[PDB]
Amino acid sequence: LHKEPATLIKAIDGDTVKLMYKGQPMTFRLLEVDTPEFNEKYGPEASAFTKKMVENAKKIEVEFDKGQRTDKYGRGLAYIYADGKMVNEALVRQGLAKVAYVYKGNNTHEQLLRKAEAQAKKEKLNIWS
Ligand SMILES: Cc1cn([C@H]2C[C@H](OP(=O)(O)O)[C@@H](COP(=O)(O)O)O2)c(=O)[nH]c1=O
Ligand SMILES: [Ca+2]
Repeated sequence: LHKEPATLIKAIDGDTVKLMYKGQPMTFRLLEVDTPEFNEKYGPEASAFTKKMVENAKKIEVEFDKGQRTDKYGRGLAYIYADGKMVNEALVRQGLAKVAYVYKGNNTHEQLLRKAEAQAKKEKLNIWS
């Protein structure tokens, strides 16, 4: 897998972000994770977390997996990096997301993410409290 550039258009919530990719606006859905909806417990905290991480980033990158690049709603499916740190992984590590929606095409970072979850759960963080 490889990283490609993109620029923030707008934060949406824990696991969706509007980015410009190859000069086109596109809503991206984070691969292999699930945040609570804003209306749910830790939704606001997940939203604020991703928002801060994407707004403070100098360099946003997107990384497609080996499978489907678009979901049935037209959202881009990627791992999103903020100055070299994966947002997908950072949410899991803080207990603001669960590893989820792990489909066979698009599972290159599964183990990495599950490691981060196992340590969030260990530390009883947020969702795991
Ligand atoms: C993360 C991800 C979600 N989706 C779809 C499955 C879910 O379908 P349904 O809408 O039918 O429940 C939905 C979950 O995203 P949200 O958590 O953003 O709702 O998006 C994919 O198809 N591929 C993916 O990699
Ligand atoms: Ca969600």
